[PDB]
Amino acid sequence: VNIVDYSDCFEGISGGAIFCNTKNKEYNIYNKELIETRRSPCSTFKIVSTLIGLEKGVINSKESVMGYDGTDYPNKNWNKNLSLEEAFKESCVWYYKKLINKVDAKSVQNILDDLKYGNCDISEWEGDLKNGKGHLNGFWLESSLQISPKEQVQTMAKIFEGDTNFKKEHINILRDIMAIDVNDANINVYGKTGTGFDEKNKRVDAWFVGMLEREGDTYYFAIKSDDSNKEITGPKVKEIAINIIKKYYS
Repeated sequence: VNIVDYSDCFEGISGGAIFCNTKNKEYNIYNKELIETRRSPCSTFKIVSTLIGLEKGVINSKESVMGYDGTDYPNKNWNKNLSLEEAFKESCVWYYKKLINKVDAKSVQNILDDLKYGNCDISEWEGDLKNGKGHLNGFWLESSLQISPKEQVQTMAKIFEGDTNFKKEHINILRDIMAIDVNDANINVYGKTGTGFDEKNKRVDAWFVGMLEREGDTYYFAIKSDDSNKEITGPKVKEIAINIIKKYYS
C-alpha cells in the first residue's frame, strides 16, 4: 500500500484516486480518507446493473434492446430503440431503469451482497424522489446505495478476474462496452463515468471507475472528485483519470 500524490493531475480539483494491481498486490492511493468514504455510485452502477440484466435474461448481448416506447427526451440519442452498447455509452437512464425494474429486489440484494457492493442498501428503490425527476431516479443515483472508491476497485477486481459466478460471456460483453479510446494503443483502458450532486453536503459525486491493461499487468482503478464546484462531472474526472494513467501507468 503506497500513498502517492497525483494532485498535479487533478488541476486544483478536490478528489482522490486508487489503483490496485492484484498480481503483485500494489495498492496506490491518493487521498486515503476520500478513497475510504462511501458515496452514491451514480451511473458507475451501470457496470453492475448490466451484469444483473444479463444474468437474469432481461438482456442477452451488446445488441439487446429494451422496447423504446416513444417518450420524448432532450438527449437526441435517448429517443430511439438503442442497444445495450449504446445505452451504456450514452448513460441512458430510461433504458437502465426499465432493465432494473424487471428484476426482483431479493435477486438484486443477493447480488450486491455477493459482490460486497458498499452498503448494499437498496431500501430506497425508487431513488431520490425529492429532486422532482420522478421515474428518472433509482437507488443508485444519490439515494440509499453507497460505495467507496476502494470498494469499487475491489468489486471491479472480483468481477473481471473471474472470481464471481457471472458468466464469462457476460463479463466479456461488459469489457466490450466499457472499452475507451485513449489514443494510446499500448494500454487498454475500460471504465464508466458517473455524475451526481450530493445536496446534503453541497459536493459533487464525480466518478471514473474501471481497469487498465498494460503488458501483462492489470490495474483496477477508481477516480473520484468531491469538489464543491458543480461543474465537475464524471467526464471531467475521466480526463483526470486518463492523465494519471498516461503520466504514472505507461
